[PDB]
Amino acid sequence: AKECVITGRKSRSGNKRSHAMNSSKRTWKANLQKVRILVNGKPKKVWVSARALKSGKVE
Amino acid sequence: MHVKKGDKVKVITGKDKGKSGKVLAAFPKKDRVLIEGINMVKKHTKPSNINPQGGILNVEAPIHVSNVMLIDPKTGEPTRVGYEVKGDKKVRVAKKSGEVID
RNA sequence: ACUCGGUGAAAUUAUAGUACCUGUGAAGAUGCAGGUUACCCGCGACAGGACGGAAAGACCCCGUGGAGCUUUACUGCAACC
RNA sequence: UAGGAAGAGUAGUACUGCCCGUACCGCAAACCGACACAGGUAGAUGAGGAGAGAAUCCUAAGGUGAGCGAGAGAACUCUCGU
RNA sequence: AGGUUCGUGGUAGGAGAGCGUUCUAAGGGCGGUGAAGUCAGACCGGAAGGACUGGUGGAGCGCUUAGAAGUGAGAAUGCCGGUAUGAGUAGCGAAAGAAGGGUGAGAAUCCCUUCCACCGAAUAUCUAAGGUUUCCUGAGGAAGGCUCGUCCGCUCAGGGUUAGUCGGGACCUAAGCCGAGGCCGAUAGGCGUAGGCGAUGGACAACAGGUAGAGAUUCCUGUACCAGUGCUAAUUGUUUAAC
RNA sequence: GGGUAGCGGAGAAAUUCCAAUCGAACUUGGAGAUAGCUGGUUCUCUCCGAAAUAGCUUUAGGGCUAGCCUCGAGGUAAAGA
RNA sequence: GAGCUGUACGUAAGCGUUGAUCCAGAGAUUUCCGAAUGGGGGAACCCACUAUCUUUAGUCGGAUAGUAUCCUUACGUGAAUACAUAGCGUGAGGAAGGCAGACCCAGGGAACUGAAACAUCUAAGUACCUGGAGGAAGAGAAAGAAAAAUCGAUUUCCUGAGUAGCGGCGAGCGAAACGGAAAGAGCCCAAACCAAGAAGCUUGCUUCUUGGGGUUGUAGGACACUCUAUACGGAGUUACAAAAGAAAGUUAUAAAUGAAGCGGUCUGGAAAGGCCCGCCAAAGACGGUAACAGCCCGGUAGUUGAAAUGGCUUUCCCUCCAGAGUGGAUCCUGAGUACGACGGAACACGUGAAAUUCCGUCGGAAUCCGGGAGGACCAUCUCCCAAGGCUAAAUACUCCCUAGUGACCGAUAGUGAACCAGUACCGUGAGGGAAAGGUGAAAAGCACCCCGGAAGGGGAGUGAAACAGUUCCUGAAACCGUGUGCCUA
Ligand SMILES: [Mg+2]
Ligand SMILES: [Mg+2]
Ligand SMILES: [Mg+2]
Ligand SMILES: [Mg+2]
Ligand SMILES: [Mg+2]
Ligand SMILES: [Mg+2]
Ligand SMILES: [Mg+2]
Ligand SMILES: [Mg+2]
Ligand SMILES: [Mg+2]
Ligand SMILES: [Mg+2]
Ligand SMILES: [Mg+2]
Ligand SMILES: [Mg+2]
Ligand SMILES: [Mg+2]
Ligand SMILES: [Mg+2]
Ligand SMILES: [Mg+2]
Ligand SMILES: [Mg+2]
Ligand SMILES: [Mg+2]
Ligand SMILES: [Mg+2]
Ligand SMILES: [Mg+2]
Ligand SMILES: [Mg+2]
Ligand SMILES: [Mg+2]
Ligand SMILES: [Mg+2]
Ligand SMILES: [Mg+2]
Ligand SMILES: [Mg+2]
Ligand SMILES: [Mg+2]
Ligand SMILES: [Mg+2]
Ligand SMILES: [Mg+2]
Ligand SMILES: [Mg+2]
Ligand SMILES: [Mg+2]
Ligand SMILES: [Mg+2]
Ligand SMILES: [Mg+2]
Ligand SMILES: [Mg+2]
Ligand SMILES: [Mg+2]
Ligand SMILES: [Mg+2]
Ligand SMILES: [Mg+2]
Ligand SMILES: [Mg+2]
Ligand SMILES: [Mg+2]
Ligand SMILES: [Mg+2]
Ligand SMILES: [Mg+2]
Ligand SMILES: [Mg+2]
Ligand SMILES: [Mg+2]
Ligand SMILES: [Mg+2]
Ligand SMILES: [Mg+2]
Ligand SMILES: [Mg+2]
Ligand SMILES: [Mg+2]
Ligand SMILES: [Mg+2]
Ligand SMILES: [Mg+2]
Ligand SMILES: [Mg+2]
Ligand SMILES: [Mg+2]
Ligand SMILES: [Mg+2]
Ligand SMILES: [Mg+2]
Ligand SMILES: [Mg+2]
Ligand SMILES: [Mg+2]
Ligand SMILES: [Mg+2]
Ligand SMILES: [Mg+2]
Ligand SMILES: [Mg+2]
Ligand SMILES: [Mg+2]
Ligand SMILES: [Mg+2]
Ligand SMILES: [Mg+2]
Ligand SMILES: [Mg+2]
Ligand SMILES: [Mg+2]
Ligand SMILES: [Mg+2]
Ligand SMILES: [Mg+2]
Ligand SMILES: [Mg+2]
Ligand SMILES: [Mg+2]
Ligand SMILES: [Mg+2]
Ligand SMILES: [Mg+2]
Ligand SMILES: [Mg+2]
Ligand SMILES: [Mg+2]
Ligand SMILES: [Mg+2]
Ligand SMILES: [Mg+2]
Ligand SMILES: [Mg+2]
Ligand SMILES: [Mg+2]
Ligand SMILES: [Mg+2]
Ligand SMILES: [Mg+2]
Ligand SMILES: [Mg+2]
Ligand SMILES: [Mg+2]
Ligand SMILES: [Mg+2]
Ligand SMILES: [Mg+2]
Ligand SMILES: [Mg+2]
Ligand SMILES: [Mg+2]
Ligand SMILES: [Mg+2]
Ligand SMILES: [Mg+2]
Ligand SMILES: [Mg+2]
Ligand SMILES: [Mg+2]
Ligand SMILES: [Mg+2]
Ligand SMILES: [Mg+2]
Ligand SMILES: [Mg+2]
Repeated sequence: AKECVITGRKSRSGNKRSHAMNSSKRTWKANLQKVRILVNGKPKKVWVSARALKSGKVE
Repeated sequence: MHVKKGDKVKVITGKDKGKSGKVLAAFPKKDRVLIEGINMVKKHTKPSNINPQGGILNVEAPIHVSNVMLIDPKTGEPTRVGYEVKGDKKVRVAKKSGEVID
């Protein structure tokens, strides 16, 4: 449920590496901001990524 | 089975080979037949409500149905049997004399 | 505990007709050698030996075995700035 | 009190009142300990003499004689007395 | 095929030739006038091994040439089963019994009587938990009971538990638990509001007797109480409004 | 009657307890983990028949190449004792 | 088509040719728990509310139906707050849970081990957990493979090849195209434009919906004109639009018919065996029957059969349909996208001279005089047209049903389980997990007598056999006894 409501990007896993190439597990998160938009004829607060926010949505 | 209660029987094999008798009972589940005067056994029976005195009772025992052949009511010899639907009923037919046993 | 009547296990066990002394031997022998003793079968007692039983020595060393702990051993990770 | 309300109480009579547990053991041979096992198991009651006493010794009501015996009276071992 | 000469101890190990077991294919056989298996013999081959004869057994099995393998055990503190030795040995789990009658095939051990002994803030009487028919009656004695047993918490067959008031629900809540929407989070989920469950606590109406196989504040006998309902008989009230 | 669960909990602190188990519970799975170590490895006869050394090795009771055994095949201006 | 009321004996009481028991298709009934759904709960229990009806003199009692939560939708009521929204209520649709310990797609993701130590690497994107499925899934109609010449969507198999490469360049990991086969199938959008409506008023305009048109690289389409065509013809529920209804055939789920020796004789308890004679065969499969059966029984080859229900295939019905050409003003051809930096992952490819694909974060194009690839990159050439979607077959697996097969096991074997087995038993629990087949052809399962309380024996009887007597075919060894030939204090 912690994900963007437009272009629903969320966290994904991957590796953290050191010099000497030791490998460990980590995640990458999206920068979702809690913003008030019109999901219907009504406004509400939702998670929206900052990428989906630079052209098109109405705050 | 091929042999019914109330039929006439010729015994084809066994200790009583060559004898004839009548069917007193039939046991199709276990495939045996009871025939009068055939295969007599002696039972040692204690006194009981049935058989008040008890003793060595000489009675009959079943034999296998394959040791048996039907006797033609007219020709009087053991025959294999066929089946012919004559009228509204399927009847048994002697396969030597070509006649109806029933 | 012992004797009598009732009931009735276990650890152990290569097969055994299973003496002593001096010697020999994987260097401490009931069983090997040379001698010395010794009729056959038990019952009540005692522990010198069977390197007696039990537990693939915890000591000691070895294995490019393991685990717990430490730090200014190495390489990392969380967390924080 | 807010509210609901044309019926209400009184006396006498007669009738109505569901589901589950209920046997038996329970300081024990019936529970927890592999056992008809010298262990463990909450609470109520718990008499008399002598006594401060629920200590101690002998008894009441009540409950028991313990699921191998008999006979000898050695060593030794245990628990006791001089 | 026959000679001549030289050889023939052996661990790790190399090389060769074979024996036996189960199954398949073809050929050819045996067998209720007795197969395999099993038992016993003084037979044969250089070994692994192979026959013959007799007893038991009661229905299948060899031989030849090939082929294919779950292919041969004395040891693994091997796995499973059976049976020994120790040995008529250790033990028989705290304690006071005796005699006389009875029953019975059988009595130290079961029943009855008398005397003796032990506990007695218990080894007595209730009652929660837990057990789940062990409770009663009539039969029984293979096994169980550390001995015996005619007995039993054992075996068999029939029985036995009765509530408006006792304890619990239909009443209440504590700790804690669950939790509509909600908040949080790769998934799974975590937390939490309204609400609801949850006694070990709060509230709430019955006592005394009798009951000889087994239930009793439950059944029965006397005398009660709590909550309701109908039917009678009087009283009273009607929208400034009994209740 | 309830709560805390193993990369965890609880501890008036002893490495103390978490179902007779605790320097890290129990169960199932990865899994027939790995074991240069110890034990075991089943019928017969015929011919031949060793080594316990060198070098290197995180090597030293392990390995590799050479040395020493066995089976087969070759060539002679016959090389062996 | 003659018996039947199961295992399972028996007693009792009954039923069947006025056709039972039995077999196959289709119906009816189907307590309580469990997603469990009126509320609660310690599994199979407890306690309700609302309507309609019923019983009683009335409380007491009884019957039927409805009553969970969430998502979508229609209608109605409705706050702070004026309009309105949130909220609340009713109705209509949908979901929930299980599993075949298999097969496949996705999210997350070990360690032991190997490297004769070990950290990069390996094991391995494995085990495992979680979510979605389907009878298959996934992939799929070129911004492709290539290279003096071309091919023409995916998938699977054989080769290429242990090659080219990757790699503390160690241990190890390891392709692809060409070539040969199985199977084969192609299509819908978005946008230019047309037509209609509606909202904003961007105020005579844009922007929302519906319908038509159109989907491609020799560029294609819109747009202009020619030709034909509105069912003449064509297609279809497996993609290409979607829902029905008939008839014929076939097949599956019970069945029917079906040849030939009672042949003689020997042994025997019994003949299917031995000896001597016959016969059938589109039938000499298999099993049973007192021992080894083509001719005794059930059957077998061949030939037939279906009231009812299911499947499949054809035909009808039904339904739906514009496709060629010539031009090159103007217009359209998928934007926070492609790409780039930084950090990671997937590619056989470990950052490397690293193309290609994906994720997070920032920056950020062109648009036919355009864009991408050909293993850094530039120029030339060649091939192609991304940022939307659908698609059968060839491929994977087996809890099941039907018919069979085996130089597979034969009771310590084969499943843990040939037997009332996931049982007995052990554990608080998750969980672990046995032993145990054989009378006889037929119960003919020992009447009667004797010793004994019984158990157990000795006779008698049955049977081929009782030394087959209800742990019962055979019946080895250990181990325990009785008797005796030779030896021994
Ligand atoms: Mg890695
Ligand atoms: Mg962002
Ligand atoms: Mg931004
Ligand atoms: Mg004695
Ligand atoms: Mg004794
Ligand atoms: Mg001597
Ligand atoms: Mg002696
Ligand atoms: Mg070493
Ligand atoms: Mg340790
Ligand atoms: Mg009730
Ligand atoms: Mg009741
Ligand atoms: Mg009591
Ligand atoms: Mg005093
Ligand atoms: Mg005292
Ligand atoms: Mg007294
Ligand atoms: Mg050979
Ligand atoms: Mg042999
Ligand atoms: Mg043969
Ligand atoms: Mg033998
Ligand atoms: Mg023998
Ligand atoms: Mg012998
Ligand atoms: Mg015999
Ligand atoms: Mg071979
Ligand atoms: Mg084999
Ligand atoms: Mg084997
Ligand atoms: Mg051996
Ligand atoms: Mg072992
Ligand atoms: Mg052993
Ligand atoms: Mg046994
Ligand atoms: Mg054993
Ligand atoms: Mg013993
Ligand atoms: Mg007495
Ligand atoms: Mg009982
Ligand atoms: Mg006993
Ligand atoms: Mg005893
Ligand atoms: Mg008696
Ligand atoms: Mg009893
Ligand atoms: Mg009550
Ligand atoms: Mg309540
Ligand atoms: Mg009360
Ligand atoms: Mg009244
Ligand atoms: Mg742990
Ligand atoms: Mg301490
Ligand atoms: Mg400790
Ligand atoms: Mg019903
Ligand atoms: Mg439920
Ligand atoms: Mg519920
Ligand atoms: Mg109940
Ligand atoms: Mg009513
Ligand atoms: Mg509304
Ligand atoms: Mg308003
Ligand atoms: Mg599902
Ligand atoms: Mg499924
Ligand atoms: Mg890893
Ligand atoms: Mg990997
Ligand atoms: Mg790998
Ligand atoms: Mg799954
Ligand atoms: Mg499906
Ligand atoms: Mg398919
Ligand atoms: Mg698909
Ligand atoms: Mg194509
Ligand atoms: Mg295309
Ligand atoms: Mg083409
Ligand atoms: Mg194929
Ligand atoms: Mg269209
Ligand atoms: Mg055109
Ligand atoms: Mg004849
Ligand atoms: Mg005879
Ligand atoms: Mg014959
Ligand atoms: Mg045939
Ligand atoms: Mg046959
Ligand atoms: Mg015949
Ligand atoms: Mg653009
Ligand atoms: Mg490029
Ligand atoms: Mg790049
Ligand atoms: Mg290329
Ligand atoms: Mg191309
Ligand atoms: Mg697709
Ligand atoms: Mg056997
Ligand atoms: Mg039998
Ligand atoms: Mg039999
Ligand atoms: Mg007597
Ligand atoms: Mg008798
Ligand atoms: Mg015998
Ligand atoms: Mg026998
Ligand atoms: Mg014997
Ligand atoms: Mg014997
Ligand atoms: Mg003798």
